[PDB]
Amino acid sequence: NRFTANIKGLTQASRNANDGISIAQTTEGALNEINNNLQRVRELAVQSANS
Amino acid sequence: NRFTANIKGLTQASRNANDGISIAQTTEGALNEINNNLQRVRELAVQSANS
Repeated sequence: NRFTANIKGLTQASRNANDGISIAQTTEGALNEINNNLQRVRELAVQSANS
Repeated sequence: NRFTANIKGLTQASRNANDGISIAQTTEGALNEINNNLQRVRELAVQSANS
């Protein structure tokens, strides 16, 4: 009985962990978009600096 | 990420620098015209000097 419980818990635990990776990837997409927007802002600031 | 930022900044920086050269050339055209006007004035002064 103990082994069955562990096996169930491990698989389910494994099944939830994939979800954590998915959440990280989702955050990364948004973060990547933010970074892209930021790169443009820095370039614009450099252009803006000239007298 | 750092390299991308530098590359963006360098290109944009390079793009603004050409503009500096353009401004120098524009000033030089005006300056050249002023110099041409001045050359005539000096010659006129020399002509004017005679008794």
